[PDB]
Amino acid sequence: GLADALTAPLDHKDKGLQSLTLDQSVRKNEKLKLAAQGAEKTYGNGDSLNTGKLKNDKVSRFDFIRQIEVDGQLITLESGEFQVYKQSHSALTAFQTEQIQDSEHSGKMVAKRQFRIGDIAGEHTSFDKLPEGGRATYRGTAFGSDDAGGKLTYTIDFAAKQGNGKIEHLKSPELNVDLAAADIKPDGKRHAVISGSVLYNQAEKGSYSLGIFGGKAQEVAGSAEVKTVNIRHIGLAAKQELE
Amino acid sequence: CDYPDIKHGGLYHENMRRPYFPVAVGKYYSYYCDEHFETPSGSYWDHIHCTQDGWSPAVPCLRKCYFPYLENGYNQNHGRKFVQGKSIDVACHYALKAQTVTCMENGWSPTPRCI
Repeated sequence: GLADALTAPLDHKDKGLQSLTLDQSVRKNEKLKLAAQGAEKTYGNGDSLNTGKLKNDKVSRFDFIRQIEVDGQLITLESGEFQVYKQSHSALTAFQTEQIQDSEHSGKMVAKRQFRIGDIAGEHTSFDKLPEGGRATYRGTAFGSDDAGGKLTYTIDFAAKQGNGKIEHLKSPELNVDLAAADIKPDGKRHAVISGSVLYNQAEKGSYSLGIFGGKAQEVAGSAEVKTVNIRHIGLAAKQELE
Repeated sequence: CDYPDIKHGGLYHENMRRPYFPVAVGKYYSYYCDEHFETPSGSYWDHIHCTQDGWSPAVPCLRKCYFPYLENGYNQNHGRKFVQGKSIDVACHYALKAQTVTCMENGWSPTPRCI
């Protein structure tokens, strides 16, 4: 449903997540041109993105173009592939840079591959409304540049309000790290979040952040930034099996 | 390091991270720069590190000035991208009170224009 999400509008029988606000995916006065399967739309800082049309627990792919209006003229700043991983109460976007604006001339594009995680949204779980004991185990996907085959496993101890996970099966060994134990803290809006360190070979290589989503904290979504011998970003999305 | 104030940019996943400052040395986070701004890596985003001497880079976001088309001048530098701090001359067809233009934090100074 690629060419859908871009054209079709949010009607809501659709499975959730249904909408995704683009904030970190598009800057204040910049434009994000998405296209795929004979469809095309433009955004849009704050603009919504119809995800209800996309498939669940999978990566949706679109072609993209990042521009900026300079004197009544749009100037391309970057282009490549836009990725979207949707769940029931959460979702996130990623950018696979295939070409970026030259450093000397504005009108000349250069081939540069970069991967970064954009937005991480959904139905935030209230920190003040988290379970009080027990442990929820979340299984899901870990995806990086040219690899969406990563496996994510994350456990949460609501009593101790701590979390800890693991990344496996990523083509890049240096990315299959451990998500060290981290404390669940309240957001500025009192949304349950989790930030901690990332380890490879019992060695701190970076940090990770997760948001808890769904009224029953059924899901977790965020990203990891890992230092390798060549810094890489990893998209994270996991859910606890349904009853 | 306390939560980084970043002029002309900001940290990614700001609200997921904010609660864990001040952070320990060795820490570093991905950040982005605002329109008309780029990191020292040339991109509009890079990573900021917590060092003994505070956050690095010290100037995470830099203004880039695009050299405008000169109506009545030579346009050899037209479309050219310059970093905050550079000065140039305008070979005008016309002129600049006056003649050199610099890429300032707020943009070109003074406005590069002939007549």
